[PDB]
Amino acid sequence: KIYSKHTPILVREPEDLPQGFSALEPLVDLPIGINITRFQTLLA
Amino acid sequence: NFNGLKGTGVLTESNKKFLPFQQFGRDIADTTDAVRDPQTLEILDITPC
Repeated sequence: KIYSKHTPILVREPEDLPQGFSALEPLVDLPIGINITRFQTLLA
Repeated sequence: NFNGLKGTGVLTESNKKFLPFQQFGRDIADTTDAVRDPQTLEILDITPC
């Protein structure tokens, strides 16, 4: 599972981490079979 | 017999909206009371006799 809050139109400076609790829903569920200990998300 | 669960009751229509990764609904007493039909994907409700 990968819980993502891809929130656009943020009327605020980036600055620091956002405040307030933020509920997230899962957006992926696929049968790998093993468990993951590393990754690399390509940045374009 | 919904995909494996055996019970008894009456099935009606409910307005609860399941998340896509969920299939069963519970209550206070931790017993199932809402199921999703495997063939057609509407949400039902379970109440006893």
